[PDB]
Amino acid sequence: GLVPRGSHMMEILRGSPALSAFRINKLLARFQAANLQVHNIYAEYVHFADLNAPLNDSEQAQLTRLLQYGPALSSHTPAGKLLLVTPRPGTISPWSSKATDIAHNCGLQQVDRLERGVAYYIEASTLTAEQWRQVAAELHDRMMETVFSSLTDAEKLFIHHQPAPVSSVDLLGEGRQALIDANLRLGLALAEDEIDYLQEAFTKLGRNPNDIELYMFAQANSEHCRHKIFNADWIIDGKPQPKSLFKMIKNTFETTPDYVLSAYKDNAAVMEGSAVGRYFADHNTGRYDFHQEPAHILMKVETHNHPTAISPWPGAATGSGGEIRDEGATGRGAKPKAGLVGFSVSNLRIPGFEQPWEEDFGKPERIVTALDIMTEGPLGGAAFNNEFGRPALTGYFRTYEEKVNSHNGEELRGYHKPIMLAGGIGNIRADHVQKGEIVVGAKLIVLGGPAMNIGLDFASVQRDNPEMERRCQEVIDRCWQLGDANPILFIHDVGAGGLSNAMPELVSDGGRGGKFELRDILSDEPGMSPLEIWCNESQERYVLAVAADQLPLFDELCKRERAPYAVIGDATEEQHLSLHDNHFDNQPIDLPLDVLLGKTPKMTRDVQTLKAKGDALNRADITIADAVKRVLHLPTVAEKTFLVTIGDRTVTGMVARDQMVGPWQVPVADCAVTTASLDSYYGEAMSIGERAPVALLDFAASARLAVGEALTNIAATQIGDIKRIKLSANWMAAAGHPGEDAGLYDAVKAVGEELCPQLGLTIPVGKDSMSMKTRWQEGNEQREMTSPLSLVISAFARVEDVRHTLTPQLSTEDNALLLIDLGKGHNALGATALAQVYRQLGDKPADVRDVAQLKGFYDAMQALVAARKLLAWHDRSDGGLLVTLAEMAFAGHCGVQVDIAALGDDHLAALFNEELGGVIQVRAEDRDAVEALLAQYGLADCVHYLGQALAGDRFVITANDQTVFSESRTTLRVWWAETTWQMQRLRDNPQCADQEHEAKANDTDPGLNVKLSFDINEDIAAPYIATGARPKVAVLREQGVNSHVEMAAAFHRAGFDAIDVHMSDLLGGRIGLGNFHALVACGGFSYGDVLGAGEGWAKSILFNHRVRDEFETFFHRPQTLALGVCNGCQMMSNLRELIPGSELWPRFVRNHSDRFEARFSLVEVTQSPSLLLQGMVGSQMPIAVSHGEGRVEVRDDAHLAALESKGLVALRYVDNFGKVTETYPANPNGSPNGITAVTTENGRVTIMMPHPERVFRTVANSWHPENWGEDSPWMRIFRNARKQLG
Ligand SMILES: Nc1ncnc2c1ncn2[C@@H]1O[C@H](COP(=O)(O)OP(=O)(O)O)[C@@H](O)[C@H]1O
Ligand SMILES: [Mg+2]
Ligand SMILES: [Mg+2]
Ligand SMILES: [Mg+2]
Repeated sequence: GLVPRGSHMMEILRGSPALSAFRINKLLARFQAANLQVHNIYAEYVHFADLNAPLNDSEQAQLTRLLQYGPALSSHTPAGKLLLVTPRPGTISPWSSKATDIAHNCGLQQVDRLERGVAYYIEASTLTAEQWRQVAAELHDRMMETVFSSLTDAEKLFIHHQPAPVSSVDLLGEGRQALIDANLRLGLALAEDEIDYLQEAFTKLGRNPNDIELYMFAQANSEHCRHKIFNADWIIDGKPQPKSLFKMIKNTFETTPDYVLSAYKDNAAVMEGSAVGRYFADHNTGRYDFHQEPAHILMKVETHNHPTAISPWPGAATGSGGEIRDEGATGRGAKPKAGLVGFSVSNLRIPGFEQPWEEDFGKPERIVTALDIMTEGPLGGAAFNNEFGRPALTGYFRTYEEKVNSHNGEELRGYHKPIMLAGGIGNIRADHVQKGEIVVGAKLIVLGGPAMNIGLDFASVQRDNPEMERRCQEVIDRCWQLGDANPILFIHDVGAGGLSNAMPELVSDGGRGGKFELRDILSDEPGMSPLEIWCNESQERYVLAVAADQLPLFDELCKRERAPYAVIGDATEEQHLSLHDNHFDNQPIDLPLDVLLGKTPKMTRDVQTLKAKGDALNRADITIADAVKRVLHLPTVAEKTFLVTIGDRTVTGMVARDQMVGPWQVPVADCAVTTASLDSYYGEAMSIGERAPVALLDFAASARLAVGEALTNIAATQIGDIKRIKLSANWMAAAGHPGEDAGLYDAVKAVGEELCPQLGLTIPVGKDSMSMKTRWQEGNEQREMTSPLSLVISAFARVEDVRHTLTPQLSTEDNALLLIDLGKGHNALGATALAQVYRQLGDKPADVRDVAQLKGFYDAMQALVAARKLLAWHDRSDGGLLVTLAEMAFAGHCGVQVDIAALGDDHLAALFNEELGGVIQVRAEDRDAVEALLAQYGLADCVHYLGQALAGDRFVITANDQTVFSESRTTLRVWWAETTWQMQRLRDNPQCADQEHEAKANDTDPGLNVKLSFDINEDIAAPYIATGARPKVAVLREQGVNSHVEMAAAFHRAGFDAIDVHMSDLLGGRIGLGNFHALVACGGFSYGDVLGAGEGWAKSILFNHRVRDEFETFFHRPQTLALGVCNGCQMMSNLRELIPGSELWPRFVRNHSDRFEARFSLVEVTQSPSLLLQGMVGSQMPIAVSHGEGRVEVRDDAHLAALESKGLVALRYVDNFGKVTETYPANPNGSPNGITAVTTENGRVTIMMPHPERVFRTVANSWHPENWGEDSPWMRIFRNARKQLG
């Protein structure tokens, strides 16, 4: 391709088949059911290259080779109608940014931009023009993509547009009527008092406002930005209120300032951590050292509700992406550690799996369904968390949509506009918690990706480029790692409002002003107006202030990490903001700072209280037996595997407690626990409390239950003082809707003035979304879908001992199951899982019955966690005591024999109430002392003995001589799994979804088990470490690598001197491989896996003659070792032509499941010449798996038979039974003969997909036997490396 494109050339290069077997079969099945007779369909990826200069033969062959990737699926000769799906014109895709990155790092600077599209070849025959639009409609996303009829039509994606001029609003010429026209035209949605201020301010300044100044003002004075509702004065029932909603949340800090370092001063909150060894690479030596200093914990939770309703993937991705920015931009620089994902939607209504409570109430044409949000949403959120490298450790998922009789009578209550919750923790240094002072003349920089026209359904469609944020994070990292030499004076994140809010906020919080230059900002689309360059909500951008003489240091750091930066302005003494344009010689902005932060009348909400009545439960169709079946089928209660395994849970190697529990990997962990470092047992803990449907009956109860559930979910961890637990209050409501407003005040008062100050719980952070409703026309009537007052409390805490955390995993040993019913026998059935499941709302809901007992409960729980008196713990949340005992039996793979006689005469209420508390398991001999301890905290009238956990499959609930409920634990396990099975069927490979489900039906599954061939505690590297001689290992990384710090910590424990070797360090000629005898290619998402996972990394070595030679000399040397875990396994398997004895090596392509697999799979060490696996052969241990492209692919059977004969296989996936299996998920990728590790003939180079570096510590394993020391068996790989070098 060299078809006419201005001064540039557009090149058409073919690619591999885009869709695999089942995807094509699903498309054909989707066409049939729409009366579109399509015989066959074939999809093919096709690349488009915009070249600025010419391309020679060597360079042409190099471009063709970069674009050869993915699964080697059989290609078809194009036949039928061509339908090309490319992104919408004027839009650059995340693929395009990352693929072009590779071209530039491979020496092909002639390439301006690289875009991909999917060519569909439809053999349908005889379809009217209408039916063709229907076919095209099913092949693209109307919000992001467009359909073309020719491959040459893709020229529209690269059009050069002339920079648009600044428009002026003629206030001085047309009057106030010019601002009324601008408020309508530009879409500023300002109030009357706001337009009044804008009239006066510009009459004072005596000039016409530019469209840019007006748009900036709108973004700065929107309700969300200024937090109008939260700062507003209130009048409840004709009675004026003393405090505001924000001031009531601040009361929790005034009554409990304990352990808080920063609150309401940043875009996150900081609390006290522990003095642990912070591990990183020294700025001078390049060596990774342990820095013994206080590692303080930071936290923040965000929402991105409306964007998720329009486009799920971007809404969820940028939701976690903006939150990751809030964390990194805390103080003078911080580092994100772990994260939490949350969701609330309407009824799923899965085709062929409709539930008895689900009814179609319609939905706006403009928004997407609850099911589409649950397919594409979790994937987008996980895509960011996976590609950036932060583990998604805990969370919630709730479904609600019903014609309920609430506060405003009978109406539809649900979430058509969902709650997309994204949050997490991070670590920060003590001298970086506080924001530094901005000096006059401080250079104001924009760290991050080149802007595009994103924030202006269409304008609600976002963009996620997570590798860009990794690079940005690595710059923030090198900065706080410099100690007191940290260049960053002040750092703020970019988000709502774009640069128009971020910059005037950076200087304002510093007390300074600022002079900018529009042409110094990095732009990816030239045609933008000054309005668009400054007000666009483009992602992965940060704003920062750095001293003038610290600029050469910032440049050196950014270029080495490949993170784009641009100095756009200077900080000024005078409180004034100004933007300059060098292209037009004018000044787009010229305003005093107060003119922007300009106030008008403070909001006053004079509201009335409304209260629901709601009748008692109609128990006609309710039988305890059907109630159990119906409850376990409610998405809120049901297994959450489809939300857990799609997101990384093992990165940083600091993960102690992930969602998956026990040998059976059941996702029932109540909270998430991470270790503070890689050298301690101190840590962080995360939990979520939320009970939104209760706000339909009692507003104050739902709020209190959210604080209560967060506390009960956190209770199994060794925290100590309750004042150590810090809360985050995210409020979701529909402000204006009858009764919600007055009910928001009572809910904020209930937690802010009453419950939290009484327990000692601080709320140092929060956020608000105040328009949770959707309106549309159904027939001729208007329908509304209003959300309940949804409070999502996220509890954060410092851990004293990571090892002492309890899980729902029951022990079959002599035991006693004791229930702590904090509900005091109230047994409330209103607004429960049971009620919803039977299309009802109920009578009276659950609540914190006694404040002193909820505190007493926690203190008692802590007393038992420290004294090691508990065997297991699980709290009562959704679906009551039944679901708690069921989920405990699922995790323990055992039986339960309980008696609920002393729990009232109402058995349905005793089993299904969502009151606080739960079930603790103790040793039989310890029953008396534990009851006595629980009595010391005044909980004797709450503690009821239930029964015991028995070995078996029987789940029995009795009441004296009578049998209340008896069923097979496996039947309940499978029923509870049915929702995730169905979600994986429509999203992943149905073959894989079915195999995962059908393995749960086998009660004979022994779970993950261990077989060891060597001594796990024998440190064979000890005589070597004792000499003091520490050999150096090149811990290799490319832009987008995240699993390198723990890889360095693994070799360090073995006795190595781990050094940070970036690819830029080799390409820039700073570091050479000659001084090394050991190299390790690390894991991550280099280039966001674009152009094939690990292919861009390998080709930047291969095409660069100097670096290519540097690597070949390394592998060809007699005494060198090399490791390639994940990503780096994919990189090294693409470097075959450089490594000796790697002729028979396979490739690692997309998983058979077509999904990212974050598993804890069981492998076995097979006989291979591998020098890193010596002494380990025959062993069977669980390993950390986190990959989406790890399937071993051979060219034919000759390649596989030859690989097996040469004996190059090191690790194979085995099921829990012990045999080599190709069944999912025991084998997560679908690799032939279970391969995930191969080696060379000499055995010096070994590549593997699993992560031994993320699990080198026993506490870092999701499951491990209760006798294992500090080291896991995987610590031997690194020690074998030390003994081999001598
Ligand atoms: N959206 C999500 N993303 C990741 N994990 C989730 C999500 N939703 C739920 N989980 C996990 O599934 C498990 C059970 O969830 P759930 O029963 O709703 O929590 P709870 O224990 O408070 O009742 C937990 O381990 C939780 O962290
Ligand atoms: Mg919950
Ligand atoms: Mg729970
Ligand atoms: Mg639950």
